Amino acid sequence: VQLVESGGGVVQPGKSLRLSCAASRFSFNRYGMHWVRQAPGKGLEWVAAISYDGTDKYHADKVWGRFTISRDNSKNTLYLQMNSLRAEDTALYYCAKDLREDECEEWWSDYYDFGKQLPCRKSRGVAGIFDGWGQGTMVTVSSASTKGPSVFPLAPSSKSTSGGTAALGCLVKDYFPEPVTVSWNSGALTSGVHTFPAVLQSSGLYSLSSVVTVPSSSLGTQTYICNVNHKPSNTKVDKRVEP
Amino acid sequence: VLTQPPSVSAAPGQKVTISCSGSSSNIGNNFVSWYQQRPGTAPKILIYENNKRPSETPDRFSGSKSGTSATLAITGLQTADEAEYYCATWSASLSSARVFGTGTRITVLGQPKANPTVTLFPPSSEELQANKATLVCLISDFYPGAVTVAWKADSSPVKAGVETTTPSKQSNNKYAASSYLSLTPEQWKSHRSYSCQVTHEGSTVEKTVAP
Repeated sequence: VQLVESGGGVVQPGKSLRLSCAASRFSFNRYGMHWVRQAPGKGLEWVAAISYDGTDKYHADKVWGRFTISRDNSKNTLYLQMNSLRAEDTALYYCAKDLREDECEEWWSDYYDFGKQLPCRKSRGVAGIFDGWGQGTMVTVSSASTKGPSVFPLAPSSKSTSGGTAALGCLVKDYFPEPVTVSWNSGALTSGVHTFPAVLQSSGLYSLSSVVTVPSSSLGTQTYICNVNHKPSNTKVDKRVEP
Repeated sequence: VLTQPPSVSAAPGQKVTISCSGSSSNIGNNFVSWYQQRPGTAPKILIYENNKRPSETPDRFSGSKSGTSATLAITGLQTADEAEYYCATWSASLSSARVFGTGTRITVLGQPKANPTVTLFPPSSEELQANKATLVCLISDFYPGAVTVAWKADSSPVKAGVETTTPSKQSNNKYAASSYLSLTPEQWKSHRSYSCQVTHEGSTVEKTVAP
């Protein structure tokens, strides 16, 4: 089974976007098709589904009347019209084949309309379990642009001290794009330093924090400064952390 | 609601099981299927309709089910099994969910399990005058790399305003992660405490802070 998603990119909230999926190496018009998404890097989330003939459609509540699924059996393509996008929709969108080979068991008794064809009344239906998967197309939704970080101190205190050692750090919040360099005391302090990887928030802005462990006896006599540098916004900050 | 353990691990060649619990609205009356998502690639079908094996699904994998809980079973655990596993339930013709699992990360142990060391920072006074509140949970030195972070106000579970990173590999071949809880100064000084609870391999570490 081959499936190739396409039509993803960067867009602001409120705008729309049309996803496409090219299916091959299986009788496309006999199987229902699913759309599912996966944010980096949370769990899977089912979005929508459509039957083999395209008469029955399904949508999750989060996406209802905002997203709409369709297909073109003539061109072996699946579509997902995404209107009024939100940052909550930021994810990698997979298309997936349904395992069930569907068939029409009961027809209507009048043509339509015009075109002279008979619509199916009753079918086996979608199973609905996802046999084959595509590589997925990535979709980002945020009005986030270049922006400098706000640096707040993570002060030491009893709750951050254990066994004579104290924990202190800096919070680098809401910046874009990537990356940021964080050092301590202009590079003089390297031991006990731990800079965690940033988190990509729903707003599309990054945030991280650098923490260092030091002797609590050095507090009051030794000065600690976190040197943050975010070159894209040309911001260079050295924040002194104190109790 | 398909709750499912974040981490499952064992020595090489050992048998392993993954649980998949929920309510009666999902599998109280329906079917459950399993999927394997390996790092850097798309999910594959592993097992469908409780206990059916595709052709290219090794016989070491087997599925089971009872009540509102499904169970995947893996034998002869090996490197090829290291991946993310999801259970799923499509009772769509009526209701939703309609949902996938959490889910589980399989790992072949190269060293003893290491439970995480957690440190929780409260909002800085500098931030609170900017009319913002942000708690910071720092999770470090745990193995295998998969944890569950749950935030608490008093004892209420809170899920709104939480941002958690995926685990990253440290230089010492262990893992690290961080969780942020965005809050308003009102909510912050309203409750008598806020807690950061981290579950890992059945064990749980907890830290708390307050104004």
